[PDB]
Amino acid sequence: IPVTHIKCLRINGQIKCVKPISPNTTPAAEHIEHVRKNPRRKAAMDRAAARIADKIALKAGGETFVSLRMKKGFTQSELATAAGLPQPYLSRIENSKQSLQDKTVQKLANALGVSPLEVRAAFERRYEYME
Amino acid sequence: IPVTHIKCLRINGQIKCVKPISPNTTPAAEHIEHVRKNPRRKAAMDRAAARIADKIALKAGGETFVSLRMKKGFTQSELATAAGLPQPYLSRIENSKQSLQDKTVQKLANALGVSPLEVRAAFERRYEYM
Ligand SMILES: NC(=O)C[C@H](N)C(=O)O
Ligand SMILES: NC(=O)C[C@H](N)C(=O)O
Ligand SMILES: [Cl-]
Ligand SMILES: [Cl-]
Ligand SMILES: [Cl-]
Ligand SMILES: [Cl-]
Ligand SMILES: [Cl-]
Ligand SMILES: [Cl-]
Ligand SMILES: [Cl-]
Repeated sequence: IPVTHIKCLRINGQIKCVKPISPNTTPAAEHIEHVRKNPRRKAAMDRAAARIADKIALKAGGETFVSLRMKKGFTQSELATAAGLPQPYLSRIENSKQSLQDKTVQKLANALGVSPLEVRAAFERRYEYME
Repeated sequence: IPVTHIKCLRINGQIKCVKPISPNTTPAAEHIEHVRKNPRRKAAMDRAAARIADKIALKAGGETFVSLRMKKGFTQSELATAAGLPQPYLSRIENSKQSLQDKTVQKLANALGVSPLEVRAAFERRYEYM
């Protein structure tokens, strides 16, 4: 039953203790990136993503955040890059997160070229409402 | 400015409101999987992963959780499948999370075939002690 002291970053009303190590370029990521560099390959993938996004929308109640990302032809990696976000954080936005800050909605809206309302409406499909 | 009521799942002292839909196959995931189905390709990638894992360990103080995963030749997808975990949760384990439940450490230790201590020591490299 021990105690140990760790250095943490306090940056404007927010504590950051965890330092996730950041080597963006991993072989699997590197691979898909090279595959998508061919426009003919990219399209083939895109059409598959769209078809799968339909199955997601129907299954889930309507357009989800992932669903929408897929129909616009963005891999999670591509969208993360387009929207000035880290991919881990984007993964959380697609799967785990309960809300989005306004600034993020806008970054994402711009990246995908759709309205804030669209982004927000998609995000909110992870819930089950009742009226 | 109204109020909208949402249905949430309460399951043994834990609330689950968010439903992240799960059809497990996307084209990018599908692609790498097929690429890794060739053992000759898998190896080429594995050797690259290991080399990159070295740069990670040196940069970061020692073996990190990602580092370790890479040296054993597991893509995040592969390790998530091997350890009976969801890949979103695994991504959070590698990047965001502050601790691991004992049950998880064990699931992971088994998947990678290393000790709990190794898993734990790796995870703890995301901090700066003194
Ligand atoms: N999250 C962090 O990076 C905190 C760390 N102690 C630092 O050097 O800033
Ligand atoms: N997220 C889940 O696992 C289920 C969801 N909480 C529901 O509405 O039942
Ligand atoms: Cl693109
Ligand atoms: Cl989260
Ligand atoms: Cl809006
Ligand atoms: Cl009601
Ligand atoms: Cl009900
Ligand atoms: Cl994809
Ligand atoms: Cl990898």
